[PDB]
Amino acid sequence: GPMSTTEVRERRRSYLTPVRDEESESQRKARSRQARQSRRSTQGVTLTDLQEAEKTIGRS
Repeated sequence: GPMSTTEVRERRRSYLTPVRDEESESQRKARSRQARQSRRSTQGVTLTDLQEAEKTIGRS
């Protein structure tokens, strides 16, 4: 008869049926990675450090 794998196969492929998100997610990351790396590279900028310091937070 038919195979049961066809059920987990189609459901497993849907996880990324629309790759459109994989393209925008990879593009937005490459822009922020190279952008933040260029800013901190030239210097601290006294601006990007404020955002990173708030995200890192300091607890005990």
